Amino acid sequence: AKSTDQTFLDSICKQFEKNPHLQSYVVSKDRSIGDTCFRLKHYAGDVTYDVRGFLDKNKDTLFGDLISSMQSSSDPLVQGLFPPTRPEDSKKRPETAGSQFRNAMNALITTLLACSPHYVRCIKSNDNKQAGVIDEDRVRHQVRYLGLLENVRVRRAGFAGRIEYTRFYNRYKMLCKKTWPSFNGTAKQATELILQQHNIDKEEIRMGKTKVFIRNPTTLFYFEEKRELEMP
Amino acid sequence: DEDETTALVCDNGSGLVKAGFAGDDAPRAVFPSIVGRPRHQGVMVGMGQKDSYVGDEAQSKRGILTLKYPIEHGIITNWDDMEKIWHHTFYNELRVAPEEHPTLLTEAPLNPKANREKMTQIMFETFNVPAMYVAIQAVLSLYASGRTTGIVLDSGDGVTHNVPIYEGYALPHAIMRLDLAGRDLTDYLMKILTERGYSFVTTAEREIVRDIKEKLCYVALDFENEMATAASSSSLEKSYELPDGQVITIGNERFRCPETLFQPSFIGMESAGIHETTYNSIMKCDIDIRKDLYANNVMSGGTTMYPGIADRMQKEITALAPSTMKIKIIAPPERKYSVWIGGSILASLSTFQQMWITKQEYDEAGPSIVHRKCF
Amino acid sequence: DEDETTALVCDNGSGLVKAGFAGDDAPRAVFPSIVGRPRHQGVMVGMGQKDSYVGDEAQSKRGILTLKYPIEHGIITNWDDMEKIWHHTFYNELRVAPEEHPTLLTEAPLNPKANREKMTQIMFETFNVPAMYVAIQAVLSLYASGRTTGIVLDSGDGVTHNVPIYEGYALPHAIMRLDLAGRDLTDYLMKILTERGYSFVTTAEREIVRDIKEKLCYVALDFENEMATAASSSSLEKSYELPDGQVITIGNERFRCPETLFQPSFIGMESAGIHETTYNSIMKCDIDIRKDLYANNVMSGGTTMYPGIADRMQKEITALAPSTMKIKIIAPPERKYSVWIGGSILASLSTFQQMWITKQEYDEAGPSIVHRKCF
Ligand SMILES: Nc1ncnc2c1ncn2[C@@H]1O[C@H](COP(=O)(O)OP(=O)(O)O)[C@@H](O)[C@H]1O
Ligand SMILES: Nc1ncnc2c1ncn2[C@@H]1O[C@H](COP(=O)(O)OP(=O)(O)O)[C@@H](O)[C@H]1O
Ligand SMILES: [Ca+2]
Ligand SMILES: [Ca+2]
Repeated sequence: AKSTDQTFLDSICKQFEKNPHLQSYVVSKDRSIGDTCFRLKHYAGDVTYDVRGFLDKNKDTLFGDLISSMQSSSDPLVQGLFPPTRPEDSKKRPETAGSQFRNAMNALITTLLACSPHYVRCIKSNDNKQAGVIDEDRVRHQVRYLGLLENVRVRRAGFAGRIEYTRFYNRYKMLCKKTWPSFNGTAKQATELILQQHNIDKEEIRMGKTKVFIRNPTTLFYFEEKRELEMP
Repeated sequence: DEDETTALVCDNGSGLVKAGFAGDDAPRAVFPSIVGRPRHQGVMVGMGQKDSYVGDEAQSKRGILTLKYPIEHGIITNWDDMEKIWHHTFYNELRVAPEEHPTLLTEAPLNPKANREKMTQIMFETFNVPAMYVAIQAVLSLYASGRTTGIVLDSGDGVTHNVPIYEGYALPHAIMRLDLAGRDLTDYLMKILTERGYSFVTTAEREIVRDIKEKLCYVALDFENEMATAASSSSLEKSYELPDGQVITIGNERFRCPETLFQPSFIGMESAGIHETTYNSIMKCDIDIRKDLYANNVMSGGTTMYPGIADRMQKEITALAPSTMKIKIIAPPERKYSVWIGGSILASLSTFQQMWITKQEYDEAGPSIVHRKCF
Repeated sequence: DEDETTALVCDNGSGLVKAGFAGDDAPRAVFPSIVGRPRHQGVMVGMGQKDSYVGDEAQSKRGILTLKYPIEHGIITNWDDMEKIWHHTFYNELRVAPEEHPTLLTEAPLNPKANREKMTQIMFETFNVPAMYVAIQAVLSLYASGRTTGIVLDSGDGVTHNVPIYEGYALPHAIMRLDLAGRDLTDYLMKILTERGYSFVTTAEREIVRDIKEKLCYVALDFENEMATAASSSSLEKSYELPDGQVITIGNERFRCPETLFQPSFIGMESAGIHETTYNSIMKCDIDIRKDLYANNVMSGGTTMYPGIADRMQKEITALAPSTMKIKIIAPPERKYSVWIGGSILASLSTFQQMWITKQEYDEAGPSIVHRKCF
């Protein structure tokens, strides 16, 4: 209780300042950090927080020694403030904050690892409600701290030109032979049967989930063109 | 409860067994740490007596019971009976298996070394406890009241302990232990009661002495001025109808016994008063560290609940203590559960991990694991 | 601040760490050059003690601290603790990065050669200082008071130095060093205090001796005439209520200890008084250069603040010194910060460029760069 927010800061430095993603003005020599502030890394940048508040801002817990006297009244307003005891959220009522916050965040996770979810992202254009104006510095930043283009390369693997098998198959059908309903089944042996009849190195292409992997850009311009000087 | 897993809080003394569920602010099922058999041979057939009569069931019917207390401040007269006290705690009231949730017990400062290893034997080897610690009485309450810089004197019925803890524990001695509390006041009454045609003879009814004590008995501000007041039968005698039926007009009996607190010379002990021992602990620390100690004094325990307990201290202290700065004593209006409120603190801390004893830790360092890591 | 760039002033001793911002006339955040740990083991958990307790935070609470001073006049008992003294200076109070602004430190005259290279190692290699110099204590104050032709005797708690600087430094020796100031007077009191039922035992409270000293203690004009005056309890004893609460009627205690200053024979040292050593330095210079030295005498330092310090000098000097011309001693009513006022001077000079050490200069002449260019 007596420990203030200032003292709490020192309790972090000693315990860490070695585990990645945490710095301060003491260890990291950076004037940007105040004598009453600290550094903390997130995704792709740096954020220095203040200490004002914290205490009364966090705990906020409320015990049943202040509620009992009030819910003992007889008025649809007074007792009304406290609906028919426990609206599907109780189990155990008196718990010193900390844990109480964990519940709001744990109840969120427990119901995510047992369902089939769907994802949707959004990007705000500008700070003027304009449907045709770009704020260079602001836009590029929005695309970066979300880590979307890294989710593009890494997910696949990490290179240049990439195409889906499921979509590569039903697209490049009328090019090579033995790629007809009389196919074998595998997406590897079939492709080998395709690229071997037209003299193409096999290591240049590799098979995984649903993405073709040919390193370096030049090969793309090499493939596309080759499909033009011998078949309009 | 879809929150965490394995957690609980407990605390025992020479009065009540304070305990509750996981992550609680106040206890839930406190009960007297008693236990006896049958001096009446319990209708031998209207059950094979056994169960000494511990818990509410025991406190309810005292007559049949020969209340023989196990742990008198420090010394444990017998450990064999302790077996079926904790068997009543975790399983009946707490309704939880000790082979799951940790346990936070209290430590009577300066307790025999042989006792710690004996206790651990009862938990780890029998009740299988993979995590537990036995914190030191006073230091706990310090973090509850919201004090970091004060002197604590936590004591109720167990043993008096002057713990100057405001910036460090386990260092110079500056601590004292005195077997003069609770049961000492409970046994002394029957003696002086003899002069008033009253005598709570056996131990069973002796326990009641404490019950009535904590509802009227007060401390005299000055025995001299209240000696002449005795003539005025108004502030002294008060009709107290004994539940059964035998009025006891306690008056001068109220402020005569408590006087022993400040004057241990009434029971053949050279032990100095609680305000002298306070000096003994302060004079050891540095010279430039007293002005802040007097500013705030942590007086805790159920013993600091009687009328005229804090005001008297401010009269005797100032005399043999520096007289320049202001002196204030912080005695929480409910300073008995100060240890439990502090217990709830350490019970929710994770740093506490570097204190308790893990199942394997015991087997890796033998039985001395306790006094090898702890202190 | 849209003026210049990279500038600061500093000064340390055996009392306070005088420092400020860029281009200042007076210091801004002075603090005691102390540092200790915990003889109390700081509630080990109510923080992993560490931080020895340096700075205002240390001076505030002395009790928990075992104030073990690092730099006793010349000798540095340990350099490892110095690491976290300057880490508190530039970063906490000064609020500036040492990897930007220069630094002007002071040099204890005739300091071990091995020390200079060690210090530079802490700045250049660790704290990265591309420009700094360590000027020589006394010479600084000379240009502040507005004197070009005088003899300086600058000393406070560190070491006594007779620096005859009125037309040249670093030349014949004519200088002396005496480890008899400040802490010497701070440790000697507890000894003689024993005869008056007082004893500031440990080092923590020893620091307070200095606090009370600089508010009452004075020097006797003539011990003989003031010996009979002792009977007259009026000019001697004076009620001083110790902040905590313990009156100390200092009287003969005031002018007994300071007598050691002029009489180093009370602590087993053949070192002659500060007025004899003055002769030793004057007799070395030419014969036709004394008449102007006596005209003006620069007495600086916090040691020259006590009552009866300048008038006594004019009594002893005239005796074993030429008696024809007039003799006047210039003792600036506030002659303690004389070094800092002079520090502000050299801090704003550009000629100073041909003195300090540039980042590259260290790597081009190895670690001996200091004693290769400076002197
Ligand atoms: N308000 C009160 N007034 C007087 N005695 C009280 C009060 N509250 C509790 N007590 C008594 O204090 C004792 C328990 O104090 P405690 O400090 O917990 O003891 P211990 O730690 O020795 O077990 C019991 O004898 C109880 O009856
Ligand atoms: N007015 C004063 N009267 C007496 N002592 C003083 C006065 N002002 C400063 N001092 C003392 O002088 C000492 C600092 O003097 P200083 O010359 O700066 O020492 P150093 O150079 O050895 O660090 C401190 O002990 C301080 O308390
Ligand atoms: Ca106890
Ligand atoms: Ca100095």
